[PDB]
Amino acid sequence: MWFEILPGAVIITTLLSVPIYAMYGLDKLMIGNAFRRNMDERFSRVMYQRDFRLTDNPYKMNGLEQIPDE
Amino acid sequence: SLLKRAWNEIPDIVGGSALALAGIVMATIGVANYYAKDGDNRRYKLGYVVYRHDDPRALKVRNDED
Amino acid sequence: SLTPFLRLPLTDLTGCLINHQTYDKCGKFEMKMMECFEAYGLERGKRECADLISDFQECVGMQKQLMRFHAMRNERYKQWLKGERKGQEFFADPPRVDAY
Amino acid sequence: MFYMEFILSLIGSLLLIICVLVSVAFLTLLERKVLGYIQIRKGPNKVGLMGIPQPFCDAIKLFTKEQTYPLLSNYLSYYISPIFSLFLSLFVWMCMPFFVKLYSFNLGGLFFLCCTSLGVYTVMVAGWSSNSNYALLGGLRAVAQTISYEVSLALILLSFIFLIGSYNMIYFFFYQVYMWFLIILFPMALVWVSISLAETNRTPFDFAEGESELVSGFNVEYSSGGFALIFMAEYASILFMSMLFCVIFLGCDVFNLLFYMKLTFISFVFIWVRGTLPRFRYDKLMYLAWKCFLSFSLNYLLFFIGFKILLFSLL
Amino acid sequence: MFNNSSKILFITIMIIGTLITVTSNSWLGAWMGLEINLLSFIPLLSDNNNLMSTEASLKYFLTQVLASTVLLFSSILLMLKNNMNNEINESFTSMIIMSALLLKSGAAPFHFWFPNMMEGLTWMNALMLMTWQKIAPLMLISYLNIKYLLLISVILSVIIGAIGGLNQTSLRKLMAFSSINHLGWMLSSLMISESIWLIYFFFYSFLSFVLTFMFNIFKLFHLNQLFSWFVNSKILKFTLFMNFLSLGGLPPFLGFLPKWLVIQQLTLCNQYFMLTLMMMSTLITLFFYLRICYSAFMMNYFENNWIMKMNMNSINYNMYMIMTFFSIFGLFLISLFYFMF
Amino acid sequence: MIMILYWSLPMILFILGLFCFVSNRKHLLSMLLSLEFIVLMLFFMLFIYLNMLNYESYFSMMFLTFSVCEGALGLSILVSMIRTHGNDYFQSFSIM
Amino acid sequence: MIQLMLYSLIITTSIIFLNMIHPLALGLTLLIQTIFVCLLTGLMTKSFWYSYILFLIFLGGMLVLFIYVTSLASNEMFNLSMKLTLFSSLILIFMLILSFIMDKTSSSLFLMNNDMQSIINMNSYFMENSLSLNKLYNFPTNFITILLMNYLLITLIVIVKITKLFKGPIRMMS
Amino acid sequence: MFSIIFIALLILLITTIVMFLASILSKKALIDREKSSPFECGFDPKSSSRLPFSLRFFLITIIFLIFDVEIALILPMIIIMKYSNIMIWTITSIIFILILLIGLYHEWNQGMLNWSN
Amino acid sequence: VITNNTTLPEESELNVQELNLSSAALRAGAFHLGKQCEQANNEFMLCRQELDDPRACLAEGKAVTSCALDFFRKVKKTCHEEFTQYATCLDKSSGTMAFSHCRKTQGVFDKCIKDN
Ligand SMILES: COC1=C(OC)C(=O)C(C/C=C(\C)CC/C=C(\C)CC/C=C(\C)CC/C=C(\C)CC/C=C(/C)CC/C=C(\C)CC/C=C(\C)CC/C=C(\C)CC/C=C(\C)CCC=C(C)C)=C(C)C1=O
Ligand SMILES: CCCCCCCCCCCCCCCCCC(=O)OC[C@H](COP(=O)(O)OCCN)OC(=O)CCCCCCCCCCCCCCCCC
Ligand SMILES: CCCCCCCCCC(=O)OC[C@H](COP(=O)(O)OCCC(C)C)OC(=O)CCCCCCC
Ligand SMILES: CCCCCCCCCCCC
Repeated sequence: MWFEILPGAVIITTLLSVPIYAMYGLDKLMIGNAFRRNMDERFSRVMYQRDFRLTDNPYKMNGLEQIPDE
Repeated sequence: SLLKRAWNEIPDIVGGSALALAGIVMATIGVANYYAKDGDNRRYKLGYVVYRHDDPRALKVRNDED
Repeated sequence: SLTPFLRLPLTDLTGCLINHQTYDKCGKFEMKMMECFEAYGLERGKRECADLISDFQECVGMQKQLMRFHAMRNERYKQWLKGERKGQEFFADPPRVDAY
Repeated sequence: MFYMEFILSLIGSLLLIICVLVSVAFLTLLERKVLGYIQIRKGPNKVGLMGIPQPFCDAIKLFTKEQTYPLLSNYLSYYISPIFSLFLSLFVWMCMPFFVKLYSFNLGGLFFLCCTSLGVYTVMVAGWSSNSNYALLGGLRAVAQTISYEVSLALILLSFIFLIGSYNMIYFFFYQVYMWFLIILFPMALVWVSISLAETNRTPFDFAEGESELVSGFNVEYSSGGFALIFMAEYASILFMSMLFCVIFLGCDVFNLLFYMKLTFISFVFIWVRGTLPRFRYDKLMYLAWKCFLSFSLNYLLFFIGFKILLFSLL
Repeated sequence: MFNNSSKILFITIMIIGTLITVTSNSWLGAWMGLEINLLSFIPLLSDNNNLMSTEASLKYFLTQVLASTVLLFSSILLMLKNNMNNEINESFTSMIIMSALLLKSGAAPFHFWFPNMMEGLTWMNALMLMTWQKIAPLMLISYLNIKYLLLISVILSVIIGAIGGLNQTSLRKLMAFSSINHLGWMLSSLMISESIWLIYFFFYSFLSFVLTFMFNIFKLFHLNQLFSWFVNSKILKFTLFMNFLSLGGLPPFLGFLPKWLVIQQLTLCNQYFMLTLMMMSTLITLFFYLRICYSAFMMNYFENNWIMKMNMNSINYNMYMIMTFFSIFGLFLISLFYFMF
Repeated sequence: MIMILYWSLPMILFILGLFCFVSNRKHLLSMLLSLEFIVLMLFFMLFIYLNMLNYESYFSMMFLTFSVCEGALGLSILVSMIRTHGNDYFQSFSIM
Repeated sequence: MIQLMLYSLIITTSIIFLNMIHPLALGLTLLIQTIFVCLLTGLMTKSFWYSYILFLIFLGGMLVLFIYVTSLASNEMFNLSMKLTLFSSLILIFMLILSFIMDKTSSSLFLMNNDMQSIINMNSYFMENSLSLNKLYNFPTNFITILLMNYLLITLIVIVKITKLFKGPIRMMS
Repeated sequence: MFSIIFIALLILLITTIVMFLASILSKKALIDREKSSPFECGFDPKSSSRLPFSLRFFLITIIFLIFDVEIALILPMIIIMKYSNIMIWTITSIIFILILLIGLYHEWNQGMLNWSN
Repeated sequence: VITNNTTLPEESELNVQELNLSSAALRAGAFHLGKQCEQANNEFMLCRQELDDPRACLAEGKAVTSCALDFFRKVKKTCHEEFTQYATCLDKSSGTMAFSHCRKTQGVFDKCIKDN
């Protein structure tokens, strides 16, 4: 009886779960980071300018191997 | 007399008036608690502020514990 | 600034409406102009504060700076139309985005 | 800005649009199944396997039936209004708080209010341009409805914003890490449920499309595609305010499947109110959203102003 | 004012908005004060039992809203070019500010709304329109040092407000055209001395405020209503009609004094030609003042027979006769005054 | 040139709005809509002035409030036309 | 490029607005005009607040004006003209061509955005609409806000006085 | 905001393609004389819907416009609490909401929130 | 504006080695950096406030960059892999790189700093 409501609801539960989780794959295919950089604050935008100035990929991180030995 | 008529016909207005009076009392308590201590001199300051030792704003700087 | 005619307590709210004192780069210049506008007056300040008025005017209005920039931009396109400036080297090297 | 971003923002927005449209279709299926089960009867069961391809039956038929070319109407304004209704009802869904950076909506409440005001503009344009008396009456009922609920919807939103301190809805997630806001805001859980039904033109406030007071409301001259885009616009608005009930009152997390289970539950609540309560009059709607909801919103705004000053001194 | 306390509230917000306008050290504060004054003066001047009062309110609304939007436009342009609140050298945006102020004040050639709207009013709202609503645009004209545009406005106002008042036999439009003619004397004093303008405005508002009370109490909306107006002694009507010779500038009445101080301050400041142009203007104003004065100077009239007793308010007629004494024998207070030194 | 390249456009659009306000139209509500358009262009010019200055854009809401109260005054005048006339024709009103 | 496109669209919609007799044509034209004006105003400020505020204002205003359209001048004829369509299309394509062949550094606005401000500005690193809207609630200009509350109350009293509710509903030939 | 413009144009484009696909795949039957007529519940109309409509809530609409521009001045003070004087902020905020309550309760007392009738 | 009368530092002065670390690498170990560069940062920002001239405090900027470089050399010599893991966790864990999203690798990095 009442369980037949659950077909037709889980599809609303699954498909609306699609456009988040798919980007949690679709960033990792090409960005390499699952979270692309947020631009709410001015300082995060300025440091994003700094990353995109240092490398063409702002999500590629410059570690301590960049620093020369002295 | 008029409180029973207002509490019978428009009870949401009476409940909202009680909530607004409680909010006015809590605003008075919050302002008095803010200005009882040194509320204008906040512990964490926005921006990067540096004071010299001879500055009059230097001795007002708090030294509390986080 | 203007003057209050037949000034009352009602001008105290109005007087602080628009001014450059609130976190602006120009306001100190404006303050200096207001200083002689308190000293010389509104009428002697039009003649004896010609240096302080013009500095504030091309500081917040940016008239001379923008005329300079539009003369720098028009001369480059004029040299490109006349043929002195090559199309490959038409623009100079760009600044870093971390600059300014 | 990095090139890949633009591409992934476009891809995520298009995937969101497609998933909201298919979820609108299955929301029609969900309403037609549980709304039957609100009564004794069943939902759609015969077509397809167990009624699952029934919205596909409803979409194949409405995309093939004859387009109405009405006589006394302004057809050049009658053809364009359901397109703009679906456009704003899908354009409002870009305001969704993603934990990835879909769009950096710092002013999401103002964007929501702008698209909320624009959807009823499409409704009242479609009501006038049909050149029918029932269509004009449904359009004027929609205008009276939005004039009733608009300032009430704004002030109630401000009270929630005060608990946040910012207009960014992802900041709803950090302030709900210990508990949901249904504990604090239960009277505006009722009030925001009342407003959200007036936002989506749903029962008890269904004066823009009345089946007994008027004849189909402003949809009386719309058929075979215009009615389809109007209907998907209405149900995408229902999905959006179900999502906003889950954002403000419940957990704002999006990496849990419990959020989408809660969104399906709030959509079931939206069907559930329609299947229980009778419709109002819009006289009583205007006397409700101006003398009760607005007064309670201002009063509890005063309560939150005092509580936020009390909390700020303690921090 | 009459029949409601909300009209007293509207008068209070009227005074508040006008005093916000004239005290502003920025054009934006003056503009928002004009918005407050317009908000206050729309509900007075509106009456649903009068079909023409709503049309007069609409004419006032359209004229003031057009003039306030041009005033804000040229104010924003003045802030855009010369970034302070004023201008060092005079330019065209100061002329646009002055023109938008002249549309508010009602001076020629932007005068056309003013007597066409005054037919729809009562007398008290007419007195509020042509006295207090000329405080805020005329005091804002004082900040602008423009001579040719103000001189053109002065010449056009004194020519038109004298010539135009000859045709109308209705007292409201005639008194509106008189207020246009007295506006030119105010604007001529505005570029020599602000104090002399204040004195001419105060005495003009005094003579307006005593001539309104004779028309408000007895409801004299036409010229032949003066001839049919019943008085219990014809010497009383002879004395009450001397205020028109006062407003015409005839000595030894009180209204010779503000015109005389304007003429003295104009000749000290070496203006002679436009002063002579304003001599020929005020003869025509005195000429259409004398058609009112026909109703009391012949001492005996073929009057209507049915009316036998005249009726008046207590406090209004008590306050009227204080000022009628000072509008006739007001030159004996020439020694008391100390503003003019 | 500098006045031509910057902010010369909303002067032209304000002049076009003023010509739309004073054009011979049959109804008063078209003049109310032209008033809304000149509010929009005054907002544009005031917004240019308040955005040359850094943190003085708070004034831009006050102009909105005085303009909305102007529009409410015009709408209430349009209601008060129905109390005396049966119409909003500008030809139907008294020319004197 | 987008700013010059908004310039061209605002010019074309202003030509359309000056030529429309019917109130609903004026309403739709000022709808797209306030959309384009809201986007253009946003370009000038560091934050996007006042565009949103102006959009709520100009959608709360014309919502009422349509009810007065349906109550007064509900029946009026639309007249499409080929001359206006050809003029608007030719001027629009001409200004898109002229904006494409223009240097966009010279035609850009000199007003400073949130990223046009320099890094050394510590006031730019705060929350984006804090210091702009601060002076509404600060000590020198709270009294202007007080005056605006009282002004809106007086406005409402004026509206109640000159729209008498007890005289009946309003329509044509009432 | 430039991305929001492009995605709004894309949503408008997609909805126009959807409506044109609904129009193309629709059944194309010949237009009858009385098929196109307005419905009016199955009978002749006697009046067009362009006839003037009576407005019984004009005061409520103008009060809505006044209250909406009052909404436009409340929305700042979420941000302004952390950056201003607390005393001045509370005097302005409680005085704002109390003046709105005086105005709304006064018009409730007069009955001006009831429809004209 | 800049004219010929105003002096400017030469190109040989501004050609020193600069910190070219990314945002996640700067945010990782940010609290340990300022405990070592408290004197240079405060002096440079104090003289940048009042002097308000980029030509002034150039040597203070050199001292700030030299202190940051010396701290990053000291991090690089001892347990570079723990700093790499912390910077990778802070990059990949959230959009805004909040320290609250992963604290285990922060504890491991602080344990290595306290042990070294
Ligand atoms: C006593 O006197 C009386 C009489 O005398 C005796 C009478 O006789 C009568 C008359 C009465 C009768 C004759 C009978 C009684 C009447 C009733 C009982 C009626 C009451 C019952 C109801 C109203 C039904 C209950 C209500 C329900 C179930 C609500 C739902 C109802 C609907 C109609 C909704 C269905 C509509 C739909 C689904 C619209 C279709 C649109 C879509 C499906 C679009 C969605 C699209 C998708 C899902 C996919 C699209 C995807 C796209 C475009 C993108 C995809 C792209 C990809 C690339 C994949 C009366 C009243 C009377 O009193
Ligand atoms: C925010 C406010 C914004 C406001 C401005 C908005 C402007 C938007 C653009 C407006 C453009 C207007 C162009 C109008 C052209 C048609 C004019 C018209 O009226 O056509 C009439 C026609 C039939 O109507 P008729 O017979 O006149 O009946 C009325 C009788 N009362 O009507 C019709 O046939 C209906 C229209 C059918 C159009 C079909 C087009 C052909 C197909 C295109 C390609 C589709 C491809 C789909 C698949 C794609 C796959 C990738
Ligand atoms: C056809 C247009 C329908 C009306 C759209 C109205 C949108 C809200 C009003 C507004 O000005 O919003 C400002 C907002 C400002 O952006 P936000 O501040 O919302 O977000 C920043 C933006 C990438 C950080 C989130 O802009 C828009 O909403 C874009 C509108 C695009 C219109 C395209 C067609 C011209
Ligand atoms: C109605 C006013 C509410 C806010 C009151 C603020 C001041 C409280 C007392 C402070 C004493 C120092």
